[PDB]
Amino acid sequence: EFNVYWNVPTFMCHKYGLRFEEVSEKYGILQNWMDKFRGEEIAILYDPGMFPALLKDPNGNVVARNGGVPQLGNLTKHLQVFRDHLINQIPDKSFPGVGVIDFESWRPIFRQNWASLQPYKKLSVEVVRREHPFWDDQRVEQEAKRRFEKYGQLFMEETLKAAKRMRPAANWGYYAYPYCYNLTPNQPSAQCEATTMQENDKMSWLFESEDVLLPSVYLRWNLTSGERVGLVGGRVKEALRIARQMTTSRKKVLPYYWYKYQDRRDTDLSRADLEATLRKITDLGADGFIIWGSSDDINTKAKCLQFREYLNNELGPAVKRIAL
Repeated sequence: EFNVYWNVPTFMCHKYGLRFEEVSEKYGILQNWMDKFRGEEIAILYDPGMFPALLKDPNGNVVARNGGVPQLGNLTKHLQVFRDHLINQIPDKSFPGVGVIDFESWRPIFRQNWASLQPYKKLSVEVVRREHPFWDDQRVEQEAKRRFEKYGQLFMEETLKAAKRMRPAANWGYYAYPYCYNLTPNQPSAQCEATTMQENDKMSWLFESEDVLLPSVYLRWNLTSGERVGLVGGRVKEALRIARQMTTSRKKVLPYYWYKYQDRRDTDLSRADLEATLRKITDLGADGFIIWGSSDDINTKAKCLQFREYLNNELGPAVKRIAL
């Protein structure tokens, strides 16, 4: 069984008379009734609740939403807000579709908050130093990490249990987990970075409670063709690796696929890239995939028409010939 799901925000084009009915009527992609964004097939929640995060004004001041770092946050305040969004966002109690929480503020493993997620390591260390002026470096960092990791797990595990409590027939999963960081500066080959693999085995608390693993397999233009296939492949094997060790239930691997090159959004994926990467997903044995898109790529009549053309001349057909 191999299902493809549509999570492109084409509701943005309904005002111009384009309802994308062909997504499911001709290409067999699972689509929410009436092409609504959220429905009985899929629902994505972008930053729901009041997850602790570090934001920046245009002014330039750092705002610490609900603590900034997990260890400083109000869990119960996050969960009431989360439960009230969810009620409105997915009004149907029997929703049996794929439920996706898109939470990207920080990673739950302290080591993984590199590059732009660094402020989360700094801040965590600073809180401890203010508390304990006489502690030495090593003692401080150790305790910062301990704190961030305990409460990072707590915020993630508790939100997922709330989703499951509220909508018990959905298939919940966090967008982008598990990470692999292959073809990256940290891990510059098509293989996942080795410590990430050990960290993913240590994160059984997340993968055991989710129903679906959702690795992001967006391509980059600045990669050879082999590397583009290797980008997707390494990420899906890792999900599958994790998925076959789970023990509470079957786990579905449904990778998140985008039709634009991430480093070159004006360009849609080539037909050559569509076939090789969708064949990789399918040959690896995943349960299907999810096609996503930004509302900024179809936020005008002109763009909606152009996407529609690509849908019918490239993406749809590829999806129908390979995957279905």
